Amino acid sequence: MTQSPSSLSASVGDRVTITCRASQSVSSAVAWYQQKPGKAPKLLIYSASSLYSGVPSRFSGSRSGTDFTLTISSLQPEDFATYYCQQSSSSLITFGQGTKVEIKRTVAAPSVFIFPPSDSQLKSGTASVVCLLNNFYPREAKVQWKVDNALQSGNSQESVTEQDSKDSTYSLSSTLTLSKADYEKHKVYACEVTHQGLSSPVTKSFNRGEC
Amino acid sequence: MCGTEGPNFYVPFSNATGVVRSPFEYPQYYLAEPWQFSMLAAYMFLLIVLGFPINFLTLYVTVQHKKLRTPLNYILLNLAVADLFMVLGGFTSTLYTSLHGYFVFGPTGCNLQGFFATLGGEIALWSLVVLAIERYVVVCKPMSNFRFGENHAIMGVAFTWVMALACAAPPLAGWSRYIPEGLQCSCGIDYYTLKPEVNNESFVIYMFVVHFTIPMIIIFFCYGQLVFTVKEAAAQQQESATTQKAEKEVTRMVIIYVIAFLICWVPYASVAFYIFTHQGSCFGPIFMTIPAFFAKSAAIYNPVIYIMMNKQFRNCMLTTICC
Amino acid sequence: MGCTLSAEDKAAVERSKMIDRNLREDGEKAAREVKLLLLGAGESGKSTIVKQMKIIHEAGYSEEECKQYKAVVYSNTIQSIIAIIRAMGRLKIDFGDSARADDARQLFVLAGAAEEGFMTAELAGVIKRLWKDSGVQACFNRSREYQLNDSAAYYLNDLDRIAQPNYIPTQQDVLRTRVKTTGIVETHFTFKDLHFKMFDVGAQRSERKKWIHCFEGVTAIIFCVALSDYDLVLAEDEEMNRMHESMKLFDSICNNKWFTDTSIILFLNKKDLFEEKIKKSPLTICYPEYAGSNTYEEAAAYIQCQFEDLNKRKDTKEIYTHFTCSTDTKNVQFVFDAVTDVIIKNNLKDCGLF
Amino acid sequence: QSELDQLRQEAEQLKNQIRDARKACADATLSQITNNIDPVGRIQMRTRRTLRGHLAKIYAMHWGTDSRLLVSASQDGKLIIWDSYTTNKVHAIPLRSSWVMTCAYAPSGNYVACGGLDNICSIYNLKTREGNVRVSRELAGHTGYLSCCRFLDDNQIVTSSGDTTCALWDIETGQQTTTFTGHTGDVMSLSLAPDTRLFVSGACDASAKLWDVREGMCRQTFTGHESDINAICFFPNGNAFATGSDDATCRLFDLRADQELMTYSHDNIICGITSVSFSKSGRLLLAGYDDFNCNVWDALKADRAGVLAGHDNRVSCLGVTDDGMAVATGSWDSFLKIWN
Amino acid sequence: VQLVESGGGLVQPGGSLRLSCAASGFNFYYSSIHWVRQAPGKGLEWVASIYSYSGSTSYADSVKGRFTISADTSKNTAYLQMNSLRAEDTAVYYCARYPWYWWMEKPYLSLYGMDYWGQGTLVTVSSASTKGPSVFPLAPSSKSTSGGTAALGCLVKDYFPEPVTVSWNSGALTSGVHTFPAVLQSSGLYSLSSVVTVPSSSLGTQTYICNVNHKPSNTKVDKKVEPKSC
Amino acid sequence: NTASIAQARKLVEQLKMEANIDRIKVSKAAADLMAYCEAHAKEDPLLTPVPASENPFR
Ligand SMILES: *[C@@H]1O[C@H](CO)[C@@H](O[C@@H]2O[C@H](CO)[C@@H](O)[C@H](O)[C@H]2NC(C)=O)[C@H](O)[C@H]1NC(C)=O
Repeated sequence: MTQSPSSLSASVGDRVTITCRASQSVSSAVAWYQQKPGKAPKLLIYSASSLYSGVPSRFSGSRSGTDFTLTISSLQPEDFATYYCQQSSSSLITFGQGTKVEIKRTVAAPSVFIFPPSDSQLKSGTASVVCLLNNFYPREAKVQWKVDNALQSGNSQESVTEQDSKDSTYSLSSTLTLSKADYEKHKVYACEVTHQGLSSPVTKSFNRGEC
Repeated sequence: MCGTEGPNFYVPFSNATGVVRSPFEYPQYYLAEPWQFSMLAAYMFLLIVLGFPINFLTLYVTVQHKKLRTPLNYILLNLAVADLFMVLGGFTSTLYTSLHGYFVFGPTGCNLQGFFATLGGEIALWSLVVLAIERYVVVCKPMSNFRFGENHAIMGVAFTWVMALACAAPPLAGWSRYIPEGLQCSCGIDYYTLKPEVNNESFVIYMFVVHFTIPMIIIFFCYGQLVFTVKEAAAQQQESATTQKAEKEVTRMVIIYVIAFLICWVPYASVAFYIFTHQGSCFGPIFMTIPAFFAKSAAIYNPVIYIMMNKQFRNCMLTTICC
Repeated sequence: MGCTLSAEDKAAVERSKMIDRNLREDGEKAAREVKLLLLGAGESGKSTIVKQMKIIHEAGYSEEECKQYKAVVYSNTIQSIIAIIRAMGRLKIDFGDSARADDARQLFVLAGAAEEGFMTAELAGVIKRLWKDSGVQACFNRSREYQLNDSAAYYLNDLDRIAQPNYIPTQQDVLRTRVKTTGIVETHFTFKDLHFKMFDVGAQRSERKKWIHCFEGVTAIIFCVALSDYDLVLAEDEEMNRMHESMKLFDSICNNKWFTDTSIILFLNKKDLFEEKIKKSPLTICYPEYAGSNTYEEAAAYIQCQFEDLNKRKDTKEIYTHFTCSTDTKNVQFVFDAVTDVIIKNNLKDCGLF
Repeated sequence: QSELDQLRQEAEQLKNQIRDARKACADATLSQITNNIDPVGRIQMRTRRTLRGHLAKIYAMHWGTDSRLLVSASQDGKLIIWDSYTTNKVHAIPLRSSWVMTCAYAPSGNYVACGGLDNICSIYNLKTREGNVRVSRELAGHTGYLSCCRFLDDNQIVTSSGDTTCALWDIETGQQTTTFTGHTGDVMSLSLAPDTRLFVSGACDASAKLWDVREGMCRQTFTGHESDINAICFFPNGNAFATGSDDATCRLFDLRADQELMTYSHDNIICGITSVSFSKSGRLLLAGYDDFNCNVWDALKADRAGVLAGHDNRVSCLGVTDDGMAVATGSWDSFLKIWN
Repeated sequence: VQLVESGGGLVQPGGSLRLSCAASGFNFYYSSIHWVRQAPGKGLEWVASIYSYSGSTSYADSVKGRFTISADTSKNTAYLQMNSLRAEDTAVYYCARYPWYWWMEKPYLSLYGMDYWGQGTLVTVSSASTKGPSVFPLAPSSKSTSGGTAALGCLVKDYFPEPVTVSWNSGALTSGVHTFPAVLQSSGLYSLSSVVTVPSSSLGTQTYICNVNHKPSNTKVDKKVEPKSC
Repeated sequence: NTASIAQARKLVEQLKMEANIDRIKVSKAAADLMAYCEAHAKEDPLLTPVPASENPFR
């Protein structure tokens, strides 16, 4: 048996509702933990209603059948982390898949940067070509790439940085691991990414072989 | 014929000597003794100044004291302020026309005064009978499924005033006629003078015999049944002194209702039947004089006896005048 | 303004009209209902009168009531066994079960107590397997002096029989389940077109302030005592006179400002045994002037003249006296014409004639 | 057996230690501190809404934390849930017996619980999917009546009862966890701090005890009253404790000073106290009387900033909303009137 | 109280180590100790537990039949023995305390939750032995967008071990940088990448140094970057 | 007879535990009361009157 939580993001001082629904009839043995990176799990609510000692009045909760609802009113800027749904009714102990909370930002124009590959890694025999589209929200984005006028799959890798505390935006790295012989077998590359967060795309074509 | 008539007047005295003239033109002082009708105008003044302050204190208990409100006191206040309206309009009209010495207002004034005075007497009667059946249904509990409320009260008030328009509809719509009577300073209803146009005798004896026969037997059988009920209830109980005090109170108070009501209302109907039956002879002015103002004395006689019964209103008026 | 929530508002107005219909029917059925209060001193007198008026019922006549005591018997079952385990946990001796898996069964049944559903065979297996340890019966012996319902073992052996489905148990389980005292017991019965409601007192207090002030609205009061109390022992000291505190009760009710205009009805339960002790023993204990005359018949008359003249100068109310009768049918007649008469008095004072 | 008298003498020695310490904290004059502030002035409030529908008395009233829904309990045997903004009903609930001496409402808004002379407290679920109101549990185990009971949290509730005890209840097991003993008189009222850690219990022994939830030990006793105690109210920070009494007087106590601060009365005020409630500011004091008049008191300057009236019969219940915009009242007049 | 883990380390396939969590100041006989697996990039899975009062214990279904556990209540030290490790078993292990029975200690309210949590430690399964880093320098092109950022960074491939300590660009450059997290490549090891937000006009005057600083591997690599037209 | 000396023992022990309790001076406690009372008296909704549109009851 498993359970199906949900995820949402909101602005400062906005009420957020997290729902953890069960599969079968379970008694009131449910706990909610906060997990930010670099910290241990902290217990917030036990037996699905009662609050732990030291937690302020901002948190609430409820029980209806097997549906459980978490309510956070009067949101603080420091409270952004994953929240886990926990079951403790049988000797087997099930943990949830976890949620996330992100801060809503005013929309702004992102920047795409094309970086030509340096000759040092090329003469060193292994290189990576990266087209950085930075300063963008939402979190979800997908990058597509063509190689010698053909799209390939399986040779691509990705990376995600945390939110900058000042710029309040994201920088995501997509990295290709290709051999040197594939670069002699390579003539043309073009980076074009389109997503909902950007209002209008721009066209980009710059090929290797220009210094 | 014993006298003369015109559009709306009749005089029972002989015109064989040719002295009789129109009632609204010259003073008619030969017809009766001067000091007696002057003096009866003076006790009309004494009667209105006697009658007003109990009505005023009734208005003061009506507005000031909220504790005494109940569905039956709607009926009692209806009797009171209705009696205010009739005594003011009709009876101040009588006082003013008696003050001028003869008939000054013209036909319309005593048409208006006529249906006000007569409608006042009969709404007094209908208020008494609806009070009687209301007390009977409340205290006696004929059937289990009823409890008292506003509905039958407002149906009683509306019933009383549609009886008022029932009494007012023939003289207003053109189906009946008003004339002066007696000392011709008041306009009531006729007994002898014949009108071939409408021939109003048959339905005025209809309304007479119905309105006479129904309420008195209603009051008699209902109050008799409740008095016997209280008597047998005392007869089975036999230990509480308050019970025989209660049967004594309802016994004295009910029998004074019957003798007071009987004496005040019945002789007008009696002389109405005997004058309507014996049409061959014409009678002296006192027979045309006494039932009218004796009925008006009954009209001022009703509020004191029918208000005084409740010890709550007695305590409120004594507290009101003592403070 | 949206039309749909406005229609929810007017829908709340017509549903509120349905609520108003419930208030109308409830208020009329309350307003026509005859209310009378019950007090008393002796347990035997009140129990004699209320069991005398009791008409026999069947405990199991309705399957909906069967579902009711399924819930109540399940409540006493689970509540009993959790009381047993927490009673063991409140002991300072280390009393655990030999089989460690049964403790997992016990934590699982503390989890299983919370659900609102029906009883399953596994929980009954848990409480029976834990119940098969005789040290649990030793803990019944220890917990005999603590907060516990004393029939508890019968509920568990009974539930061993109840484990099979589609059972119907007999009357004594239901009646035994309602063997409890506290709370005020209300009774409803009909005699000659009038619907009566009685409110007794459990005797829960000697002192009466708040719940005695909330009994303000009532038509009549029934007060019952045994006149034989001068020969009856109700004492922890030398002074055994029950009639002193009984007259303290009667004077306490009559001198209370809330009940100034409401009457009192008064009964004397025991008379035969009383007459035999009149021959056996003279009533000299109370007053000599009371015992001016030897003869047995007028000995009652002093009691009703004393309890009758204990009124404090009030004549709007009168204390009705009655005597014990062989048949209940004569008793309800006195209540009947008594409450009929006082209703007639109230209507007469309401009309303003008396 | 005479050793009890010996420890009574040592107890009296601790009592004279108490009067010496309370004298040492009684060195200072409060009148100077109350003198150093400006007066507020006359306050006039008007009845903006009135409520109907009850055919009997009003013995209970309690607020929700959302400041919309009000619950009122009559002794004809019905509960009705109010909407205060639009004057609409929400639910109507019949119960087994007409004896109702208290009511409560959930901080979460999901539950409502009542009780009375029948020794059985019932908690009701409002968000059930079937569209009605159902009896979830019936809690019993007391021998007397229960005067007041209120939720601290959704998992565990506190009642006060007529067997001179207090008790902590758990809903899911339906069995009491912790009981509190030590009174000789009946417990008349109850109030708990906003921090939910401490609740105080009034009694008819003219005393008050400060009870703790987790440790189960009465820490401080407050005595010095001449009559029974009817209502209790806490200051919003939890540092001040106010008491009502029968003889038309009210006193304020401090937990940290351990001495009474100021007694409120007047020569023309002879009728007892039926309810006490603060405001969010704590400057104002509301109190109900038996002679139909609710005086509004200044807490610091001890003078009446105004007088409100307009009820015909005795006031039973008084309270304020959590957001501080309104004061609700209830009476034996079978009508509710809110002041703004 | 404090829950302190011990016995961890980085493990090869086929090996075995003993995991331990120390109990400090609380009764160990009346509680249970729990161990969970935190996979990289994913949530939390529960695997094993030790019950002291009854003695029976429960295992995860995928893991049961391999591990065995024992504990000594007198020394306040619980042990976990892990055997038959596989490559997917890399996870961070947290020591956690759940009270099963709350009444036999003292009369307390019912509880359902993890009271005290340890700080945890990383255990991995890898056949990749310790290797020094292979750092590949980058250089910005001459044909670029004025006003953009120049790519002054370094591709650090085939480095070991993790976790990493926060020290970049020889102390002078503490703000304005975005460094990328490592991802698993086809060789089974991790790689690093970084870019610095530099104004385009300042390339002639200011230069930056990649410092690959890893404390347990004793690795200080100064890698020189040179300007080229690309 | 031993029950009431047991209650005497509970009495003297709760009074001995009651003996070691901090006792704040009434001056600074009064300063606390007047300080909260001035603060939320300036934030008082029933002392500062409400506009007719800002009033939810109107
Ligand atoms: C009563 O009858 C006499 C008859 O003598 C009426 O008197 C006559 O009135 C008319 C009016 O136009 C005069 O023309 C006559 O000259 C009068 N006759 C006389 C004085 O002998 C008298 O009007 C009648 N009364 C009425 C109708 O009220």
